[PDB]
Amino acid sequence: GDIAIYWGQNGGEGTLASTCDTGRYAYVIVSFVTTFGNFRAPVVNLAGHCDPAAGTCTGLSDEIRSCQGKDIKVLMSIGGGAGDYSLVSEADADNFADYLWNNFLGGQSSSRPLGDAVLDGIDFDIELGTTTFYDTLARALSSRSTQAAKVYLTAAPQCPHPDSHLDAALNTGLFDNVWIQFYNNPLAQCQYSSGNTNDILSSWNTWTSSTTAGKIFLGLPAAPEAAGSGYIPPDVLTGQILPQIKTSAKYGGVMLYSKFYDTTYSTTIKDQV
Ligand SMILES: [Cl-]
Ligand SMILES: [Cl-]
Ligand SMILES: [Mg+2]
Ligand SMILES: [Mg+2]
Ligand SMILES: [Mg+2]
Ligand SMILES: [Mg+2]
Ligand SMILES: [Mg+2]
Repeated sequence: GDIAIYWGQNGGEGTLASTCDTGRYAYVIVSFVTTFGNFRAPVVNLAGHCDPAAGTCTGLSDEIRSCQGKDIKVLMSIGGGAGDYSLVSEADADNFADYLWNNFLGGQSSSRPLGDAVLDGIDFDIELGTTTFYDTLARALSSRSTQAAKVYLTAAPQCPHPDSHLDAALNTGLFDNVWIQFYNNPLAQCQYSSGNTNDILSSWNTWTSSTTAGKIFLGLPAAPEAAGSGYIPPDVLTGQILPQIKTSAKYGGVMLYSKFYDTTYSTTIKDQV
């Protein structure tokens, strides 16, 4: 299996190039386009790494390419838990799809936030706001795919199933990878807690058997401080959870939030994923 990791929200986490150079990750998820909708100019935030609006992130394209030359997929994530977004109409979804196509993917723009590199796809991390028109958005982005240049689509729903914000989008059948967040939902009977692997194992079965995507990933916090709840000590993960979930036909690997908190976690579990 593969490890996917979020990057971009903590300037202390190392450069994107360094993250890829570790050799531990097959996907790096750049985060986030934090605000969007109602035809307004989106805001891109990468903490202290660089300032997209200032034009100082254009140097990131050499880092994106360094990742890609190592067969690592680099995705741009929309949303996140701290942002402010919603789509107001199908036309609004078309507007935002065009923005993403032209500014991050194989389209063209004179103000690409991260430079001339072509991101491998878009990660839907829709955690708040209204639930409407994300199916519209997914379909619009997928239609920009070419046989020469694939637009990957990935999604990060919360573990309660179905996910309120992403179910309609996921039901389009257009998503390649889904990394479910088995964290921050402590009362929902779907994530790990001390002495309880029953809920997460049951939720994993529900997700794998009810989703159209071809690859499903177990999304976890990389350290106790990376989330409010749900962190799994690595020996519990590798001893009690990975061997069972890896029997699923659609097991893709593990997703981690986030690079800042992953000083030892992926290193410890690498050969069991
Ligand atoms: Cl505006
Ligand atoms: Cl909850
Ligand atoms: Mg800067
Ligand atoms: Mg359903
Ligand atoms: Mg939440
Ligand atoms: Mg028991
Ligand atoms: Mg299964």
